[PDB]
Amino acid sequence: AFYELEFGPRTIMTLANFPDDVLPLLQMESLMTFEAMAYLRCDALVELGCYDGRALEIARLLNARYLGVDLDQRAIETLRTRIEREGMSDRADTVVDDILNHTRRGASVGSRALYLLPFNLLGNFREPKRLLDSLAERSVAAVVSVFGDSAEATRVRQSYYRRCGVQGLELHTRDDGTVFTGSDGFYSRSYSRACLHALLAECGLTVVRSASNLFAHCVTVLPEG
Amino acid sequence: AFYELEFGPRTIMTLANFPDDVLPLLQMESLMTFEAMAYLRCDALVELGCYDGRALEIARLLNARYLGVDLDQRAIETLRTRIEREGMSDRADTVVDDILNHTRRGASVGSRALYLLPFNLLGNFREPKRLLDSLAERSVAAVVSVFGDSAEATRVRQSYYRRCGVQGLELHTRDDGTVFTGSDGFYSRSYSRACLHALLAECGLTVVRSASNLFAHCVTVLPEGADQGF
Ligand SMILES: Nc1ncnc2c1ncn2[C@@H]1O[C@H](CSCC[C@H](N)C(=O)O)[C@@H](O)[C@H]1O
Ligand SMILES: Nc1ncnc2c1ncn2[C@@H]1O[C@H](CSCC[C@H](N)C(=O)O)[C@@H](O)[C@H]1O
Repeated sequence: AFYELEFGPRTIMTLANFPDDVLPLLQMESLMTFEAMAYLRCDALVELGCYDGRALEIARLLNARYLGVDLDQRAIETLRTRIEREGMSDRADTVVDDILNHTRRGASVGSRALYLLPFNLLGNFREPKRLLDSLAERSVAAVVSVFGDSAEATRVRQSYYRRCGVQGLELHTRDDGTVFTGSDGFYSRSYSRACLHALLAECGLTVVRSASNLFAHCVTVLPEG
Repeated sequence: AFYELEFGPRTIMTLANFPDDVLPLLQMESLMTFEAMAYLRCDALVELGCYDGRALEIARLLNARYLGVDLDQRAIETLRTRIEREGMSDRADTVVDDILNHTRRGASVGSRALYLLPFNLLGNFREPKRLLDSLAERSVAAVVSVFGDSAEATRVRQSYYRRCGVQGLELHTRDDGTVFTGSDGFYSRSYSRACLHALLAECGLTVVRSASNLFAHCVTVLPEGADQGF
């Protein structure tokens, strides 16, 4: 709903609106994704909500296939021009579509694809089970990066979302995370290590690696079967 | 000189001042450092120009030692608080000193230390051979990240330095790279694949892996005569 707005994806994904304490989250998920690709021998990387290809360099340096899924057409156009200039036109592609449409009805990318859900993508879903169930039913390994329920995490997010200029930004503290809502249909929540592992268990996704810094949690998961 | 100014490191290293085209450079530099440490069995990471510990997460995920060197007091204070809260007080450490001072007269970190020169740090040295010569003693390996001489790179750099707000920003075109100067005492040059490999060869640093995207070049080097054991 929110990311169907003209400058909805831009305002959220532009580095200009990023506090300095966001970078640790982005670095942790990058290294987790990179190593998960190598160990599980994933010849493809499917970044759900790629924007301008935030995980293209991972797929590039492993000489793996890439697919960037996002609703922002302007950001996907940057990624298309980037793929051409880098010379990955043969082993890189982009689609302008809802990530749930791709995961449900889309075609396979390579033989073994890793599905990245970067920068608290799972937090922007009210019923995230629908997305995690489509991954589980796809029989593909996945990486899930979310914000933490620490005091420092919530502070960085509050700053981060205010720079983006989310109309009617309201903080809602819960036991298993902190939820930020906006008048423009903006929804985003953080996760506790326990809640995230519990949610993934409910959707039949086994945790093999689990990294957690001050700001973020990142987990590599395998579908049961 | 420029980074001894109170808000010299702050303006250059604040994410808000980064174009979106810069993140690929940082990502490539991170993945190569992460993999170099693993392959070369480095038990310690020494990030020169760490700011707020920009490579701390690499040392964290490898269970390796960490030392952040930077002139910014406020940025090192953020790193100390982060090291404390993430429970790395026994593994991680920080110093507020000139990287050349540390590299010449500083104590070693662990048995096998990899020295990271991140985000075109080597570019901000008029006489970079001074910095490269000092690495031989205290390190078994090093990662050198640096901007490219490409048209797209110079465009991103011009955009990047303008957002940082460098006083009297001037572009000086060369065959080797592109030099950006400021009236603050700011200096920052890019390198060509050839000129970088040539400079590292002159200082006795052998290139092992060499990655290059549209904007940047990143190389893993070994000092000639250093230990290559486990
Ligand atoms: N249903 C959907 N289909 C496609 N892209 C989506 C999407 N939902 C989100 N995205 C994309 O996901 C990317 C990152 S979402 C970032 C979330 C934010 N950091 C937070 O804390 O909540 C954006 O570029 C956005 O366009
Ligand atoms: N001589 C020195 N001693 C200590 N830190 C230094 C230093 N020179 C630079 N630094 C630190 O190195 C960090 C990165 S410098 C980044 C260079 C910039 N990206 C460019 O393109 O030119 C800064 O935080 C700065 O404080």
